[PDB]
Amino acid sequence: MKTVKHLLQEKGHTVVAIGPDDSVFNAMQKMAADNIGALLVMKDEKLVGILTERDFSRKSYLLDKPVKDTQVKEIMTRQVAYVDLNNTNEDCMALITEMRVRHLPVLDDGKVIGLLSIGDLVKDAIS
Amino acid sequence: MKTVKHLLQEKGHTVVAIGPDDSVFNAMQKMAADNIGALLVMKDEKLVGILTERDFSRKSYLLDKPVKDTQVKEIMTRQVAYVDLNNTNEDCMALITEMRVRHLPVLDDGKVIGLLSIGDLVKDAIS
Ligand SMILES: NC(=O)c1ccc[n+]([C@@H]2O[C@H](COP(=O)([O-])OP(=O)(O)OC[C@H]3O[C@@H](n4cnc5c(N)ncnc54)[C@H](O)[C@@H]3O)[C@@H](O)[C@H]2O)c1
Ligand SMILES: NC(=O)c1ccc[n+]([C@@H]2O[C@H](COP(=O)([O-])OP(=O)(O)OC[C@H]3O[C@@H](n4cnc5c(N)ncnc54)[C@H](O)[C@@H]3O)[C@@H](O)[C@H]2O)c1
Ligand SMILES: [Br-]
Ligand SMILES: [Br-]
Ligand SMILES: [Br-]
Ligand SMILES: [Br-]
Ligand SMILES: [Br-]
Ligand SMILES: [Br-]
Ligand SMILES: [Br-]
Ligand SMILES: [Br-]
Ligand SMILES: [Br-]
Ligand SMILES: [Br-]
Ligand SMILES: [Br-]
Ligand SMILES: [Br-]
Ligand SMILES: [Br-]
Ligand SMILES: [Br-]
Ligand SMILES: [Br-]
Ligand SMILES: [Br-]
Ligand SMILES: [Br-]
Ligand SMILES: [Br-]
Ligand SMILES: [Br-]
Ligand SMILES: [Br-]
Ligand SMILES: [Br-]
Repeated sequence: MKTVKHLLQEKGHTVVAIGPDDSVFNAMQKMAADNIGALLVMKDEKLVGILTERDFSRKSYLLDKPVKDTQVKEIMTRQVAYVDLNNTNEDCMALITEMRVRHLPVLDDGKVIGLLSIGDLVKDAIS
Repeated sequence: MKTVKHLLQEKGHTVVAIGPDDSVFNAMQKMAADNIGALLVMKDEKLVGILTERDFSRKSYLLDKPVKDTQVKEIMTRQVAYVDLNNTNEDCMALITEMRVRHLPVLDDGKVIGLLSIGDLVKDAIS
């Protein structure tokens, strides 16, 4: 049994973010640049959503508008499931599997301090 | 250690496919309807590619054409890692982690008989 604190230590404390009013083009370019599949959507230090590859895959082409003309807020997930430092690997795997989400932001006392994904949990398990 | 055959028994042998000449619009509608993130791209028995949410997210908007004018073959992954009934859950995962692919078609004697994803492996791990 491993804590989220320790899972984050293994993985790193990078938080890659974007603003809700930025373009989906810029968002998808940023995911490509970092080879990631999610962005924390931050406004005035508030986590207002998460933008994922699934959000893009499901929503973007259904808008009668190009990606440069769509804002992140239009397609982001607004209800964000997250974990805290005292949650465990068991908790993460259950949330990922049963909620069917690939990313779990990590929140500490009001601050987004990291992100864990399904790939992190797989990597930790096989290491 | 578990066999791929065992894993596929748990998962079931459903294969959701699309043809290479079909439109990306139709492909993404099909992923949405089935709540999946990949389609196997077949020409008769031949696995010619896999179209994934990541293909869509990385490639689609960069093309010099709209999605309804784009064919699956234009953005699908042609180089498709796969497992067979000689493989194990360990092989799966290692390959998922090392190659950064979330889906593995399962073949037996040269025929696509199913698909295993990162979510299937994680679900098996917490079973
Ligand atoms: N070889 C490795 O070290 C390793 C690590 C992670 C994932 N993977 C593989 O890559 C593929 C995709 O991974 P995934 O489904 O986990 O999703 P993903 O592509 O979003 O995750 C990749 C990595 O980026 C991190 N990440 C994603 N969004 C982030 C954000 N906004 N801020 C900070 N970090 C962020 C994750 O924590 C993970 O470490 C899978 O096939 C997986 O198995 C491999
Ligand atoms: N609770 C569950 O039974 C369960 C099972 C699998 C995945 N998940 C979760 O759902 C989310 C998405 O899953 P994922 O990242 O593994 O990718 P995914 O959405 O593509 O996979 C979802 C399911 O569909 C199947 N699938 C995908 N493409 C298929 C195809 N073309 N033909 C036949 N079957 C296909 C997979 O094998 C998997 O069982 C993740 O959060 C994951 O942890 C939950
Ligand atoms: Br770090
Ligand atoms: Br950032
Ligand atoms: Br903004
Ligand atoms: Br907002
Ligand atoms: Br996603
Ligand atoms: Br832009
Ligand atoms: Br939402
Ligand atoms: Br997701
Ligand atoms: Br077995
Ligand atoms: Br089908
Ligand atoms: Br076709
Ligand atoms: Br082809
Ligand atoms: Br056949
Ligand atoms: Br063949
Ligand atoms: Br994918
Ligand atoms: Br991919
Ligand atoms: Br053309
Ligand atoms: Br391309
Ligand atoms: Br390719
Ligand atoms: Br690795
Ligand atoms: Br075989």
